[PDB]
Amino acid sequence: TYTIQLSGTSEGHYYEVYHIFSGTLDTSNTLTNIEWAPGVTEAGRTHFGNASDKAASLSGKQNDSAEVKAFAQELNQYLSSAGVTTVQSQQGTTTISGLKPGYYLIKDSRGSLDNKKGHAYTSFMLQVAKDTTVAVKADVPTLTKQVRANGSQNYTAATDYRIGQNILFQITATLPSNYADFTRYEFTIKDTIPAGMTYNNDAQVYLQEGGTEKDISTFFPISYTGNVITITPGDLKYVQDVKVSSKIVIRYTARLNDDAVMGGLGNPNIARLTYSNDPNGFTSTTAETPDTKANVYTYQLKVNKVKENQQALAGAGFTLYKKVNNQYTEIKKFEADSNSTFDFKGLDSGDYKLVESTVPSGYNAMKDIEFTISGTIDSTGDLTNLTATSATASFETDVNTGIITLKVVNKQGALLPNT
Amino acid sequence: TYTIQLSGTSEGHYYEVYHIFSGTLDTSNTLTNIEWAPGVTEAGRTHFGNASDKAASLSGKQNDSAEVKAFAQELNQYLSSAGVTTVQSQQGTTTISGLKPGYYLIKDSRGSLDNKKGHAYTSFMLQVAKDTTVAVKADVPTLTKQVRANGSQNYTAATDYRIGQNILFQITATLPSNYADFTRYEFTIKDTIPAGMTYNNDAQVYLQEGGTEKDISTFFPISYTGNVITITPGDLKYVQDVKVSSKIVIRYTARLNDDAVMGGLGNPNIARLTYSNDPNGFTSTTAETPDTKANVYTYQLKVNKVKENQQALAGAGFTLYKKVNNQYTEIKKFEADSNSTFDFKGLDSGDYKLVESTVPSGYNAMKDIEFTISGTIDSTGDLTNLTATSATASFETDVNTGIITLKVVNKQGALLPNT
Ligand SMILES: [Cl-]
Ligand code: NA
Ligand code: NA
Ligand code: NA
Ligand code: NA
Ligand code: NA
Ligand code: NA
Repeated sequence: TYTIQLSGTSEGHYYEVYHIFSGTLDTSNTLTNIEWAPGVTEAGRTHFGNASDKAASLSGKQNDSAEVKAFAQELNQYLSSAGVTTVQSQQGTTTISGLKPGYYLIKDSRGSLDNKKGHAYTSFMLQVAKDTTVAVKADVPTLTKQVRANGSQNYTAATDYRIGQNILFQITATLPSNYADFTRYEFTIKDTIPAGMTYNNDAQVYLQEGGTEKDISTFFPISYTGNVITITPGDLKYVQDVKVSSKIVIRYTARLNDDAVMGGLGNPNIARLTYSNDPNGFTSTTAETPDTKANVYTYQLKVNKVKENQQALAGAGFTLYKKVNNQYTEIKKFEADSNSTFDFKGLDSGDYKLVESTVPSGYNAMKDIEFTISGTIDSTGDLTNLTATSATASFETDVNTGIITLKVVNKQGALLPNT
Repeated sequence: TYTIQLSGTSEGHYYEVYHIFSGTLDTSNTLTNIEWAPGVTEAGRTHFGNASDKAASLSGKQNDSAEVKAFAQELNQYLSSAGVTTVQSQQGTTTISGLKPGYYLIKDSRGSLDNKKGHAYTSFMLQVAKDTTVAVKADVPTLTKQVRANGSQNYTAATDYRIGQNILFQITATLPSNYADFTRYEFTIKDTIPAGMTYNNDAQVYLQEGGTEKDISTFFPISYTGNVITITPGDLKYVQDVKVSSKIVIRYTARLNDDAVMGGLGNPNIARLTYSNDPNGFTSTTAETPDTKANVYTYQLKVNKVKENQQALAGAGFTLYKKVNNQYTEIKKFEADSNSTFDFKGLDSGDYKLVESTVPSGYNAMKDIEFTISGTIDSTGDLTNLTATSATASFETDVNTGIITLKVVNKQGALLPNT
């Protein structure tokens, strides 16, 4: 008995091995005394005619020959569980022991990958039973979503922006190594925008070959409903320029809006790819890729205006400036009234100046506060830390609310005695 | 030498005591051998004539008579600091020592009260120097502002409401004990509405004579510009029904809006009254009362949807109900998509139910959470504490941000084996 090692497998699959021909494998390594084995039905035997004559017409044909592919495809409709072995797939290499000599058809068990994500059916594989290693004829496309980092031109899992700033997003689809074995290729990217973000209706689709992009947008009508971007050409084979080494790249912009989440779990957009997962014949099963997720955080500065007894002081106004290329630019002003709490929603990492642009009557002007907001965003895309620092002042921060608190204590002017 | 005690005083004043007549006070309470003292100028002495004969025309006249009033008024243009004693006012009773016998005019020092709030100039007082107590002829109006409490129907310095709920406010003006001593009485209430509150343009003005109210709105044209309600009749004497014992009452509603401050210093409104502060002749000076403040706080529930590894779970939706009349009523619903953070803005103290009205695919429904929000607002009107409790769940709260956090951990369903 013989042992096929099936390399490049993942967990998740039940691989079925059908005994097509029995025979004796001689000192020569040809197969002799060939008969139909229990893995083919009587109907199939009758259809294909004499077993040894069929083996003869296949003898010395190439491994990827049209003859072997037609046999494997045409066999499938005549298979029997009378001569089936079934194996559970290991991560890396799947070992199939105890094979009597002869010729086996290997396939994924039908339906065995429905509803499961990131998997694909193998092209039906005809293999002679030797102690051999062969690569499984199965691949899956992949989907990566990233956000262009704050002023870095670099794509990342997550970053921080300010509300109203346009943000560039990128989704990259790779194609499976057996792309050519499909006659039709269903391709649908759905990208869910969070309530905290507004899409700019500007998605474009690019074919990326080695280092060169080509706008293929005209093939992909794009719809936006329910905060869901759908991108699909119906059949990706409509795009004839597409090779197996091609990337499909989607780019669009979105911007944080007033409903943005502060700190915490941020404002995530989640994409998945629905793809043709069965290269065998006239089929229209699909799987989805596992989710791919990008994230944009934003923070809030809460300024509290009080006097030395810590109760509220009305009548202050504040202007906040951000350093944009060493040029403090005004981003938010509050005019003065009864309010003592100033909530600057939608700040990112950067250098800020707070100016008390209106002083309550009877009180000294606060000195300007130059401060720095630093969100820690790891490669996962978790906001793990939020800090605000100033030479001149002291902040509270809570990463989970995204709130930076500054309590501004107002000192009374002097009521000076007169000799 | 004699000591007048001047009762009903506050700190802040410099009372000037002008020696008008010198003479001898006998065992009997009569003044004899009357001469002009140094407190009167030679121009006055000429105008009023013989001192003893002027004293004689005033002899026996009533304490509140027209003749004494007119003398005190016409004296004022002829005063000299050659015969002036000046005394700083104590809280309650101001002692004025070392008075040589005779007749004194007592007044607030000219301009003495112009930068100070909550004070009023006394009627010129003519007084015979005895060892006696006389009440100062000065009072001030008061202005009190309060808010009708959450479902309590009585008024208080501060309470909590939900965003969009109409809130009843009340401003009460008392008039000074010497209201009738004014010929004209400027009366202007300014009420500053915070950014986070919206005025319903429904202020009405009521006269209160004990426990009976009368709509006097028609006399008070009201304006609202800059989030400031201005209520003024120009002259309160135009409202002839208004007596010294009357209360003027302003009532209006406002509601919290989307810009509401959460927890912390809350959403205060500040009112002050501008009033005629000098009963002495043809004058148009005013003082403002000290600021009076009411406050409405509101809170925010933040629900984080996660799975057992504490990473965000997309695709949940939540409905929040408040118990209004032993009747859970829907106040806010979020639909499902990529968001994992549910910010329920604008909640008050009360009984709530959080229902996971949409369950992420492959996770068990959260069981409903009945919970209680309780903001502690003390007699001052400080939000000192904020708590959320449930038999079924645990919350985080921060009184400063007004944020109540619930982390909802989703458990996966069972992927059941099939024989
Ligand atoms: Cl007073
Ligand atoms: Na496979
Ligand atoms: Na595929
Ligand atoms: Na006269
Ligand atoms: Na208010
Ligand atoms: Na108000
Ligand atoms: Na007054």
